[PDB]
Parts: sequence; structure tokens; C-alpha cells
Amino acid sequence: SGFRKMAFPSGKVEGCMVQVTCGTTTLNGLWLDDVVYCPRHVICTSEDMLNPNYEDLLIRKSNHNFLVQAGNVQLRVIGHSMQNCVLKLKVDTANPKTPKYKFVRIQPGQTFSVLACYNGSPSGVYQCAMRPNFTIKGSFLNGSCGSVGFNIDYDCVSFCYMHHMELPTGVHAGTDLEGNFYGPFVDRQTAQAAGTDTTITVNVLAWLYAAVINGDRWFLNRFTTTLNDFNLVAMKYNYEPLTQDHVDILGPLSAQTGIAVLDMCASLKELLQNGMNGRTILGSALLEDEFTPFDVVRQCSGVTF
Amino acid sequence: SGFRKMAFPSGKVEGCMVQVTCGTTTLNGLWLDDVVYCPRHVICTSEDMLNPNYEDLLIRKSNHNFLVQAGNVQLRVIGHSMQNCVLKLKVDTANPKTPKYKFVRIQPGQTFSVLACYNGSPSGVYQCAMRPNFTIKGSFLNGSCGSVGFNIDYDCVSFCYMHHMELPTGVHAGTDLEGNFYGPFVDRQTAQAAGTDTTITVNVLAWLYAAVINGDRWFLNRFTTTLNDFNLVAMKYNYEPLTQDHVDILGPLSAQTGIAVLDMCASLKELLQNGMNGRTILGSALLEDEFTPFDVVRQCSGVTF
Ligand SMILES: *c1cc(-c2ncccc2C)n2ncc(C3CCCCC3)c2n1
Ligand SMILES: *c1cc(-c2ncccc2C)n2ncc(C3CCCCC3)c2n1
Repeated sequence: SGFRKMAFPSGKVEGCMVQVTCGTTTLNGLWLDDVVYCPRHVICTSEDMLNPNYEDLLIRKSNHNFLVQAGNVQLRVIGHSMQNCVLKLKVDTANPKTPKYKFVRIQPGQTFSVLACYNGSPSGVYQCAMRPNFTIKGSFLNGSCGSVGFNIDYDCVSFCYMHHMELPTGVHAGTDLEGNFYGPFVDRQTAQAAGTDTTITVNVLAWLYAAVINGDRWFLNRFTTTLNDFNLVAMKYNYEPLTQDHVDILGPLSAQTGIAVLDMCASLKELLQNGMNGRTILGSALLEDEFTPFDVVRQCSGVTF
Repeated sequence: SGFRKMAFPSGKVEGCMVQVTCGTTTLNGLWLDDVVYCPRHVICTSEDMLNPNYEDLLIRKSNHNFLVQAGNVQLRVIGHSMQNCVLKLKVDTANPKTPKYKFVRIQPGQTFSVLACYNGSPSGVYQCAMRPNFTIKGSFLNGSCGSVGFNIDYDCVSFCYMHHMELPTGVHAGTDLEGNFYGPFVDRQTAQAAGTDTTITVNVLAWLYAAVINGDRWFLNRFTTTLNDFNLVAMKYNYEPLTQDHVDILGPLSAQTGIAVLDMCASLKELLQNGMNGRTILGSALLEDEFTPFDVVRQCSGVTF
């Protein structure tokens, strides 16, 4: 039936995007109820970027220094505050398009959809994973700050990411909606080490199960392995160690296909050691780690919102 | 800055999805103004599927045999007609969420976003290409019929595809919004040959330009080629012949990067003949053909809607 990197429908989030301007800087904001959330770096200028004193810069700002526009609707700013690396602008009108929502701090390896925006307007939507080193490999240009990542559960939008910056390496960094960065990153123009990234093993296994469900079974072999033997191979190829928790999360896919999790690990061990010999799996010539076990079940079961 | 398979924001299309039921069959419909569009195969049963007589089956139906539900809003069917392979149900209420829209018949090689739906509810969004053989490699399950493909140009949605069926090969087939199938396909349960597919050469070249823009330049070599020499290699590797029209469409990317189109063709020639030697381009170990030159410019220039 096919398997695609599927994003959540973005409608509920499109209704929340606004443009925030402070002086010469314009970026995106998220309008939920009577609060607009945006990166605090909206208040810093070219001369400040290397190490802004956000407390001092914010003290020089008043409510009328923040211009918020939702499409053509001009919002009135009646309060401002900084929470970690986000600015929270209280507005005098609750967003009539506010969906049911939660703010969540996702774990590394989990996925979410990103609605990339510029000037408070949607440009596109794509699915991505929070890397183990807390970076995201997105697609973002200047002005994309304030774009958000989210997941949907029936009618509820769980916002998990707000884009802040590109690192000199071309990867992306941001915060949860309480303004806490994912990873060791700071909101200043400096070279910052992201550190060693690894492949999300439980996601690669989930994608191998998605492949079996779709008829791509060439990689199934006559071997089995142990959790400890597989983890020796995982450490060698910079893959995350597999735990019993990960095995338990793969239970539904193991049940649907009749392939024991450790048998799928022995197939993955052979692909790591021998490569793919010019073959493809679900249209890919690499081992894909951007689908969680939940993503595979949602896509293979047609879960709606 | 990264490069992702980016879909259009789906909000404008989510507001148009409805559920259409006729007897025991339920699928998706598209509600635009006072007309609901859906696959005509909504009127066929398990005993008819092999070769339905759609004219006879439709004659046995009346307006009250079609139930249309938009969320929880029950629409009143006041007219029905068949146009090619689509059914057009006239309803007594114009959709208040109707966007500015056009119906278009896309050319093979062009791309569009698909909003996959079940029971009139959105499940996900993804970008895909109309293959040269007029199939689509989507992600669709039973009940996905009536889901649509579209492109957006500022505030206008151009609908180009309505999903009808999966072929026994696992690829997907459908129609434009006037009910004409793309390709030689018919709406019946039979084995149908899609014929030889080829790789969309102009799209592979556009993606190589996107790679150069993002700093992946390892594949740039010291060779050049001619349009005729490159076409000898294209025929050998089942790639579409490149024409001057394709060279002209790549003009903006050639200008932005300073790499002449024929020089990029000589790089592509070397990748086809020598493979990628275990290297990747924009995170892929295969040559990607699902980005048009327009898609690359939109993504690299941050075009909003
Ligand atoms: C907003 C957006 C971006 C950005 N994201 C992706 C690609 C390019 C760019 C420029 N940003 N990158 C860095 C920053 C900085 C500005 C100075 C304060 C710290 C964050 C940024 N903002
Ligand atoms: C609707 C949806 C699908 C479908 N799409 C993707 C994956 C699985 C399935 C079943 N359909 N496939 C075939 C058809 C037929 C039904 C009988 C008439 C011709 C079309 C279909 N409808």
C-alpha cells in the first residue's frame, strides 16, 4: 500500500500563526488563547547577536514595541514576559481559531510535523525526528524562527518545538513551548557543538516492520540474535542501544507480522554488517530512522484526526 | 539549510473533505461550492467490482440514496450526475469554507500534495509526483478513495488528483477532478498494466541543483556533455530524454549556482555510470526525482501561501 513520510494535517496549526515584529526584526509567533509565543531573539539586533543580554534588551521594550499581526488582524499587546528563551505576549483578543492543545517536551527519537512559516504565513509541512543529539534536520531559511513542530491526537494538538536557529553546521535547534532549548544550545550567534549523533534503532526496526507489512521482505534472514549480541553491533555502527522498553514498544508490530523482535534485530545486524548490496527497502537505499513504532501503526492502520 | 519533501499546508483542503455513503460503501468526497465530487465507484458493490455497468447502477440510484456528511453537518443532495469516472452530487448548501480553486490536469513528472483521508477525516499529508507512466507511489489504505492531490498558488488551490484505486502492483491510480483517469486505467477490479516507468530527468537535475545550493557539491566533476550524448546515457538508464524546454526550465537554478545545465548533466552522467560509491546527496543514497525545478525554487526561496 505504500509508505511515505507523512505529516499531520496542518489546518489546526495554520490558524495559530501570526507575524511578530519588534524594531527591525520580524519572525513567526504562535497565538493560542490570548497569548502569542515567539523566540525571545526577536528583540536582538545585528550588534547584539554574538551574546545578547536578553534581560537588559527586554527592559528597554514596552508592550507597544511589539507589533502582532494575524493575517490582516492587528492584535493589541497588553503584557509581555520572558519565560526561558521564549517571549509571551499577552494580547487583548483570544484566538477564535485556538484548537484543543497541550505543550509537551518530546524525547529524542520521537517525531513531529513542522509547519514552516515566513512572515506569519505557511510555506509547507514536513515530518522530522528529534535527533538523539537534540538537533533537527529540517528545511528552514532566514525568517523561519517561531515556526512550530507538533503532533495531533484526534482533536488535540501537542506542540513540542519552536524553531530558533540554524547552527553553523546547517542543522536546526529550538525549544519546547516553555522556552527551554532541546540540547545544550544557546540563543546567540556562536559556533556550538551538537556532539555525536546516533541512529534511532527502535525507529529503524519499526520501519523494517512497515517494509514487511508492505511486501518488502528480502532482508528477512535465517538468523536470530540476543539483545546483548545485537547491542555489540549497535555500538560498532553508532546505533542507540536497544532496551526491553524498545522491544515492548515494538510488540504490536511483532504481533501483526509474526516476526519476533530479536529475529528483526538479526536482519538489521546483517544489513549493518553487509550493507544493502544495491537493493532498496520502501524506496530507500539507506536505513530509515524517522518513523517511530507509533508512526508505523498510525500509517498502516489509517488513524484519523 | 536543509531540504525536505515538503507538502503544501493542508488547511484549505481539510475544510472541503466530506464523507459520502451510498448503500454499504463509504468513501471521501470533496465539497466545493454546492457540489460534492467523489469516485463513481461509490455506487458499486462486491458482486459488481469486476466490471460494473456504471450507467445501469447509477440509474437505480436517487438523490436520497447518497448520504453526505461534512463533519457532523448533514448535507441535502438535490442532484446527481456522472462526469467520466466521478460522481457530482449537487447539495443545497454552498461550502462556507470553499477556498479559491481551479481544477487542473497535471502533466507526468509534476508534483502535488496528497491529503490522505478516511471517513471524510484527514489522516496525513505528503508530497508525491505523477509518474511518467501515470501512476502515483502514494500511501493509501482501503477507504482512502476520494482523497485529493493539489498544489497551492498564494490563495488558490489547484486540485489535480482524486484517488480511485490501488492496482495489484501496490501503486495508485486516479483521475483529474473532471473524472478522467490519468493513464490507461479503468475503475474496475482487474489486473491492469501500467507499463514502463522512467525516471524524471529534469527533476533529478533540479534536485542536484538543490544539493549544490545546500553545500553538497562532491558530485560536481571536470566533465561536460552534449544534450545528444547525455540522452544516449538517459535512454540506457531508463531516464526521460532531456529537451531544450527542460534546459530552459532549469535556467533559474543554473543562474543561481553558476553551473551550466550541460555541466550538471555531465555530473548526472557520471553518477548513473559509476553509482554513488556509498555516498549520499541531501541525505539520500538514490537519485531523487520527486522535486520539480519549481519545487526547488519555492523551497530555497521560502515562498508562502
Ligand atoms: C531565526 C531563524 C534562523 C534561521 N533558521 C534557519 C536557517 C537560517 C536562519 C538564519 N536563525 N538562525 C540563527 C538565528 C539567531 C539570530 C540571533 C540570535 C540567536 C538566533 C535565527 N533566527
Ligand atoms: C477505494 C480505495 C482503494 C484502495 N486504495 C489504496 C489501497 C487499497 C485500496 C483498496 N481502492 N482500491 C481499489 C478500489 C476499487 C473498488 C472497486 C471499483 C474500482 C476501484 C478502491 N476504492
